[PDB]
Amino acid sequence: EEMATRARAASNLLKALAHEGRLMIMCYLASGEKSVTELETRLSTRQAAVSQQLARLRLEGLVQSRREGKTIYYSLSDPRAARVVQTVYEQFCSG
Amino acid sequence: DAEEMATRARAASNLLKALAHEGRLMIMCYLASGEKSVTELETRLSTRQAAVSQQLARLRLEGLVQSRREGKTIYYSLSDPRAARVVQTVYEQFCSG
Repeated sequence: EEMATRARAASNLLKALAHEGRLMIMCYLASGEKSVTELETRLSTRQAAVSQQLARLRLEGLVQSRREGKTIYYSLSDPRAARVVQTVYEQFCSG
Repeated sequence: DAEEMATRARAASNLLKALAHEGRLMIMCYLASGEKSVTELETRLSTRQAAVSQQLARLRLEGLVQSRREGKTIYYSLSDPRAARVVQTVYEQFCSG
C-alpha cells in the first residue's frame, strides 16, 4: 500500500530526529542560521561531540553548511524535516 | 535560558521517540485526516488485530489518541493537541498528495 510506505518514510525521519543532542542542534537552527561557535556556546554538549553531531546531521542531509572566511554557518537543509522541526519548535521551544 | 531550551528540546525528543514507531505512526497518520473506526483502521493496515489493539492501547495511555462509542463502532481520533500539531505537519510532509 502507498500509504504504508509513506508512513515508513515519515517513521524513518522521526527516528533520525528523536535523538537528544541532534534535535537540540535542529531546534537551534529552526530560529535561524547559526555559526559553529554559536551552537557551541548555546549547547552544554562537549564540543567534539557537537562537531560529530553536526557531521552526522550534515551527512544525512538534515543540515547544510556554508563558509564565510573562517566562519562555518549551519542551517536546516532537508525541507520536510525543517517543516517538522519548526512545528516541533513552535510546540516545545517557544515558551 | 540555555538550560530551559535544552529541557524543552529533550521533552520534544521524547514525543518524537513516541511517534517514531512504524505501526503506531501508521495509526496516527490515518487519524490525522480525521476520525476513524477501529474497523476501518484494521481494514487499512497490514497489522494484525491483536497488534493493532496493542498499538491503540499504547497510544491511548500516552494521551495521543482518544476514543468514543457509537453503538458497537469505536471511533478513534487524535487527543493530545501538542502531538496532534506535530503529526499534522508530518502528515502534510509525507502522507499528503
